[PDB]
Amino acid sequence: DKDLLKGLDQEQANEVIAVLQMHNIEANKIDSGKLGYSITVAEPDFTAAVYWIKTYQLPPRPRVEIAQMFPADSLVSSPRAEKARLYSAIEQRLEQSLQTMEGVLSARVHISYDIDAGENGRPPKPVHLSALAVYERGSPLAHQISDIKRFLKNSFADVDYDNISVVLSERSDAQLQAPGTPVK
Amino acid sequence: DKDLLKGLDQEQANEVIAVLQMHNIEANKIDSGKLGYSITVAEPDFTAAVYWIKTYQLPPRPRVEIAQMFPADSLVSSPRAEKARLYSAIEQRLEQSLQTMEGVLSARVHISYDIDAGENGRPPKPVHLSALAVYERGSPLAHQISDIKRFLKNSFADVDYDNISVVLSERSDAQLQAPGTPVK
Amino acid sequence: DKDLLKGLDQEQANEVIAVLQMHNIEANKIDSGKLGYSITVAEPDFTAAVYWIKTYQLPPRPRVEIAQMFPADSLVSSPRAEKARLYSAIEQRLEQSLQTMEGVLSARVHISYDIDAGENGRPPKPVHLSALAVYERGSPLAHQISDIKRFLKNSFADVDYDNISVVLSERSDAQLQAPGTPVK
Amino acid sequence: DKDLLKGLDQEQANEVIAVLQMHNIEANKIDSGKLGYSITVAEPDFTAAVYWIKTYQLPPRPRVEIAQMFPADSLVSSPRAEKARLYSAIEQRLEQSLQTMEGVLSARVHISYDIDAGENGRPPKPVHLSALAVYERGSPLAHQISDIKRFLKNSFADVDYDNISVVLSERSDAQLQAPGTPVK
Amino acid sequence: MDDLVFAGNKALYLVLILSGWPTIVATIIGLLVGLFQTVTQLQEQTLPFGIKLLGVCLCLFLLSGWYGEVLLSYGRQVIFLALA
Amino acid sequence: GSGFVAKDDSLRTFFDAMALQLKEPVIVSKMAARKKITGNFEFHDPNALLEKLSLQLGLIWYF
Amino acid sequence: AELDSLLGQEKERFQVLPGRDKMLYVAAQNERDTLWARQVLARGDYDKNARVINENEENKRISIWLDTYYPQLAYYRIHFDEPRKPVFWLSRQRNTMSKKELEVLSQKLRALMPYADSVNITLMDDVTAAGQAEAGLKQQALPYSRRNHKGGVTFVIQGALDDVEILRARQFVDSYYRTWGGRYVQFAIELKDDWLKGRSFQYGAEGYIKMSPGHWYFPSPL
Amino acid sequence: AELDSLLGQEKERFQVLPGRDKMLYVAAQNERDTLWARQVLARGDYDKNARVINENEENKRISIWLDTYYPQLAYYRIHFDEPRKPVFWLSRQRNTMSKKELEVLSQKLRALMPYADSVNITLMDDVTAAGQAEAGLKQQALPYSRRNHKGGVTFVIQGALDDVEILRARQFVDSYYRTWGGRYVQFAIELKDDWLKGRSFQYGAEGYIKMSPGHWYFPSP
Amino acid sequence: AELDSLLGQEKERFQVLPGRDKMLYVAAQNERDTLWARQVLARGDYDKNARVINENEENKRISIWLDTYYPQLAYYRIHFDEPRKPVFWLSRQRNTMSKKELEVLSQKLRALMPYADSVNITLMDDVTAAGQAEAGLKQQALPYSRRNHKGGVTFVIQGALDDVEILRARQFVDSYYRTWGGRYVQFAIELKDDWLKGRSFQYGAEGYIKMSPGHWYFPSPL
Repeated sequence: DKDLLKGLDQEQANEVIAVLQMHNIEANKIDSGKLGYSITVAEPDFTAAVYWIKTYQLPPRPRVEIAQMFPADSLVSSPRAEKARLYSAIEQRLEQSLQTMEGVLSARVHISYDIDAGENGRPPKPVHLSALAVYERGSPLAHQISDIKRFLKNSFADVDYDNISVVLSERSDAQLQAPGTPVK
Repeated sequence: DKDLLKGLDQEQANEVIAVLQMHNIEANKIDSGKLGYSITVAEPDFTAAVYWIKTYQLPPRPRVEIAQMFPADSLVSSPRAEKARLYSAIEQRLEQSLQTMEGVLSARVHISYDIDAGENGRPPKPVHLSALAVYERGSPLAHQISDIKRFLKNSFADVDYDNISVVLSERSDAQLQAPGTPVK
Repeated sequence: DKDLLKGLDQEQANEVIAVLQMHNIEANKIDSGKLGYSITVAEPDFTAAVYWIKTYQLPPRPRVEIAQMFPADSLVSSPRAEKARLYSAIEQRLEQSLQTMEGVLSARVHISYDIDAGENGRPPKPVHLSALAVYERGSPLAHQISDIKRFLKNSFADVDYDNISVVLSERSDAQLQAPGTPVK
Repeated sequence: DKDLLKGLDQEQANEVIAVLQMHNIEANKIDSGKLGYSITVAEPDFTAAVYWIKTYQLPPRPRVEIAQMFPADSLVSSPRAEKARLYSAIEQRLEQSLQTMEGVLSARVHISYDIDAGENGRPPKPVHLSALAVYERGSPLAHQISDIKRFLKNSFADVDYDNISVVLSERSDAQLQAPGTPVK
Repeated sequence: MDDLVFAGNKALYLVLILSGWPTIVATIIGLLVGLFQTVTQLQEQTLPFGIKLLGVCLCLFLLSGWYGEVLLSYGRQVIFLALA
Repeated sequence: GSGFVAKDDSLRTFFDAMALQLKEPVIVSKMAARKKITGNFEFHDPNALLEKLSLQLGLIWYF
Repeated sequence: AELDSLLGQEKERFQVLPGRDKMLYVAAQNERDTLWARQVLARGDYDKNARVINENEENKRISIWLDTYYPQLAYYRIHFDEPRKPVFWLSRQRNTMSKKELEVLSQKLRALMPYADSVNITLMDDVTAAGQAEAGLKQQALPYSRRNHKGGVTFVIQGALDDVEILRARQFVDSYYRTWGGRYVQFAIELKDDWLKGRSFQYGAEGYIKMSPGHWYFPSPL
Repeated sequence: AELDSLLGQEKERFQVLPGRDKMLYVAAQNERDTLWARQVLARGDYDKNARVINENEENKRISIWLDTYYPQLAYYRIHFDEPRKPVFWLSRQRNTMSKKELEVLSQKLRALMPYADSVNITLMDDVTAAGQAEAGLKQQALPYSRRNHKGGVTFVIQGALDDVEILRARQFVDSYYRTWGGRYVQFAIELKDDWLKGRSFQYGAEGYIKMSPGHWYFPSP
Repeated sequence: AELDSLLGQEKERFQVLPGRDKMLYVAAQNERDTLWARQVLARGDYDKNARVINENEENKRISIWLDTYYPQLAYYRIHFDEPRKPVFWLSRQRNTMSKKELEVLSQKLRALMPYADSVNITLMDDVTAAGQAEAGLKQQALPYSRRNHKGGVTFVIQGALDDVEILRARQFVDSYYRTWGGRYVQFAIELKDDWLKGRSFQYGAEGYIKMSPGHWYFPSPL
């Protein structure tokens, strides 16, 4: 067994293993206690496993939110750093409400952030929203695009239906069988 | 057994190996504990390994974000630093959300930076976006430029379809076979 | 075996070797702990190796970025230094994003620094870019000059298609064989 | 065996040797640890080596940059010192990006320094450039002058095609054979 | 208001660095009066104020050419920021 | 042959260039000296070009 | 160990065909199963030779041979539903070879695919290929524009479309390329910013006149 | 240690052809497999002589040889789909060689390629070489401008094209250069910004552009 | 040790020619491979006498000799596609040499090159040398200006060119100079800005430049 990644954590190792098992190579997760997890593949599967590490940019970076650049435990709290912290928790709450619909597996929402719209004399502009979704297969996915547009429409001050964009897609094929040990 | 790079990082050595294995030479990744990793090659393919180090500019350097130049732990914070540490989080959150589409393997998003519009008496300029992507092969990659452009259109204040440019391509041929040891 | 360079760096020693092996003389890299590497050549190749040191100006200098002249670790910073650190972080990010296109091995992007616009009542000027690229041979590189121009165009505020200059070129012939020791 | 220089640097000692080998006299480099190097020649080659030291002004001085006259250790910074430290970093990044062209061995760029416009009430003047280059022989060096002008034209705000002057030449004949010891 | 928030930090950073140099030279020799007399004491309280005043005007006679130009530059910079 | 290349002229410096092909001096008023014109022009029939340009620009003339 | 046992537990997604040049062809059905079966032969747990084929990659392979040895040929697609007897959809109203030349073309295509037994050549019609593209583009109620010319047609869809008309145009185009291919009829989904979805009129003295399709579009003040 | 086993595990991507000058030729099909097979022969694990041929670098070598001994020739490509019998696509309406000079050319081209048994010189029409380049360019809805002249044509694509159009132009140019080559018909894509976005203008016979309420621009035709 | 084994592993990128003056010429192909075989012969690991030859250096070496012993000669290039029989391209419409004088020129050029056997002199036409340069310059859509004069033509490519018409002209001039030589026809890629940059002028036979709304200037007739 040739190691290729080590020092990972729990959420990263379950994504590198799930990526490699889709392409007929098997990995082994090893808990090193305090140092972190580790992933080992076989020697015929080592040249192919480095190619999918390079392709999929594994291990995954942590997902960034806008409320991390303006932490709550700072000294100064500017109004730009207060409206940027309010709008980030709104798009984190609308995504968790989008996952509770009937047949939705994942979703991501983006609110149009406004920065200099308040401090000038000019009034702030309208609000623009955008959302992705991954649906379970077997559902007529062309018709559920008019329920996300209805749920997202009057959850804000004033948006139009031309300013909301929903891009959704059915999930991939299920992977249920084992990869297979390399015999020689 | 001649070393050519030592003291490398974990994700740096997995890139130098994945570059050398594409050109029919085999490298060896040796750990050293606190001193980092190290890469050795064989003797008859040392000149080619030096040439492909020089050509591809290996070892890689870490990726640059705009929020590393205006750190959050500073004592003072100008409105240019707050306005650029906020554009630099939507710039790398749309990139994280472009990776969850059907077929995308990697993506990169750039936004135009406007800072001095709110300082003086000029009105603010329009926003310009640009994106790259790498799709899984077997896809109609000409019909996928209107879904990235639709998703990117109303995630900001007011952009047009003439200010978004998507340049995307399919991935390379898969490397699956082993390089092969030099017999002598 | 006479020495000609010592106290070098790991990045510098991999470039002196790649220059010497191109011109049919063989060098040996020798580690010396924390005192760096050293490069020794044979006896009859000493007269030619000093000539290519003088011609190619070896060892290389570290590559200079504009953000190194204005460190963020200072206590108070001028707006002339904050805008100069912002344009130097954009200039490195576009260069690291140009290497991810299909066929680009290396790239370098320059940008106009309009630094005296906010000091007087004159309006700010348009911005200019200039890029270089090294493409893998076997490609008709006349049509690749419009993809880089379209990618760089609406990645900024307002450029024109004649304010961008792209000078790109195919790579050199590969060096895959060993130099060869002189007989005595 | 009479010595003529001692206490030299490594980079100076390789250039004194590369000058004496061009004129058929053989020199020896002696390492003395902390005290530097030493160049010793033979007995009949002393009256000629002392002639070429005076003629070529050896040992060479370290190359001067403009960013050394205004160090960053000053607690206060005038706008003339900041605009000269900015122009002295674009002046080195452009010449490090000219050596990565096809056929260029070395280059040297000069920018016109305009300092008083950003603090007086006078409008700024145009900006002028001037470059030198040394090419590998066998090159069409008349056609290779129209892309250095194209590369340097729009890396600044507004230059004209007659405000750029390029004076380039080809490299000398190669010195490959050994000098020869003085027999008597 | 970037020039407003830059001139306010520059004004207070120039207060800390202009009023810190004669204050530390007022207490280096003030400590070299009290620590020196641990043997053959003869201590009088009003004695080191004369040497501290001579030590203040001594270092002011050195830094008089530098204290002027750090105010001449910030003075020319703060009016150029206001007018143009 | 002949011609005038105007690059953001002001309808007085443009019509004085036509004052040689037209064999008379031209007198342009003050309000008609505010409009601007640019482009390559060629003078081989100036009486028909004055009648066509005074209708595309909106002008009246009298000899 | 046979080849159909070295693959996964579900022995129904891959079909092993014995070749004629003493080889063995594995017939996957998409790009994920192609890399699933190529990793087996790449690590090398099989002593004979074996190749993995497809329906797309075996259709761009024998079109490269065909525009060198049979140029100026009009055809649509090669269908591999039964992989031992493929169907070659040839065009009817654009070729002039006789029955004797079609047997030579059906033999030289049989020699390119050694896993096949006999290639069937069926002459499909040429006006039903565009009728099935226009009736299906009118059924989803999409604003289209037909451009008939010699040797192919072209449907262009422009304008500031919404998300339903983008998902419906992508869903119909990918279901039409799988049947006919992009050799005769091509689709041109592009997003501009005008509230008129492609069409444009000019107003004078009697009403509106419909303009010809050109490159320039008028941007929308709205 | 035979040469077909010193390459990779997949014995399908290469094809070893025996030569006439006692040398083995490995026929790759792109540059990645060319550097994969040239690394084997360069590191020295093969005793006899071997070379790595390619589709392109053999097409640019007998075109260096061709314009010294046979100048003023009109040809398109050399097709290597079956490497033991290449096809030489010659022109028909632009050269007047007889049947004996085409046999001399078919023997002097065979003597340059020691792996080829014979060369199949085929003459081809010159009208369909430009008709296939125009009928494929009208299909992709691209603006163009044909420039016919003596001994080659030239298509010029201008305007402010968007991202769909600059990807449909590149896939057609790349799919046409593979078949015909850049000897007869040349494409030229240049893109520029549009002057009339928010401007009002008059088109037709007397055309002008209004750059301001008080500014006229008369473009020369 | 033989010279064929003293070079690199690839025994095809060089070529050893046994000379006539008891020497051994190595024929390289460019300047990177010239210094690879000049380092071998200069560091001294060979016993007999040897030389490294090129095509550009050997074309510039026996053109100095034709500026002394045969002045006012009209020729183009010396081709070394097979190094034992070079082909000398002489001008047909600008020479006055008979059959005997071409033979004594071949016998005097054979003695300069000891590796050759018989120099073959062929007479190239003169109107085709400028016709292939003009028909190649028109295909790349480049603006130009032809200046015919006695004993050579001149193509002038000036103006403010963009980045694609530089790359499309540098690949044609390098492909034309390699096969025809720079002796007869010469190109001038002079990239410059607009003369009379933002100045309105009145061109043609009585010209002036308007430096200002109230300033005239009367140089050469613009």
